[PDB]
Amino acid sequence: VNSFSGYLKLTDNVYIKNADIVEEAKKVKPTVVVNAANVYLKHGGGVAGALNKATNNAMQVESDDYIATNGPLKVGGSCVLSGHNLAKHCLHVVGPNVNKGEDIQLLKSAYENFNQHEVLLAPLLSAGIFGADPIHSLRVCVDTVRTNVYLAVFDKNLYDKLVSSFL
Ligand SMILES: Cc1ccccc1C[C@H](CO)Nc1ncnc2[nH]ccc12
Repeated sequence: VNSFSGYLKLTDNVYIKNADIVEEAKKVKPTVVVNAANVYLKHGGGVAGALNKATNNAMQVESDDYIATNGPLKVGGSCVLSGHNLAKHCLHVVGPNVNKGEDIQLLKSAYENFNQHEVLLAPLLSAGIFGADPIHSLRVCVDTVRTNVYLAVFDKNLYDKLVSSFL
């Protein structure tokens, strides 16, 4: 039993809700919140910009030190950093950005990072400003993640379509 509330159950391990991931994180304080990161950990817009803003830019300061030490992530890769005031940890995961020409096949690799954590709050990877079809992102999620994932989806019109079209 966990404190996630109001989710629809898609599968044995995947749950989905129309919600602002920032507001959800502040309520649940999950062990792991997933960020929709880029390889530079430059948290400008979308989920990343919103999470970082909610940390008063502390996420960005920490991320800049991470990059200065380790260099960029890989597309499909991830790193674990602090969750600041939002969660214990933030798993920064880089899905492919279709608007940068990156290989959508990398989306499965991106979701595989979730399997290293027993429970996560997360957005749909590569959706939104990363340019991929969110229906496809949900499918890859369900077919790749085996741990317990609570998906937030901020956009209301997007949520209803994802539920109604789910196979
Ligand atoms: C995946 C992605 C990345 C970048 C931009 C937009 C999206 C699409 C999703 C679904 O709507 N966005 C969000 N999902 C949950 N919590 C959110 N909080 C603020 C935005 C937001």
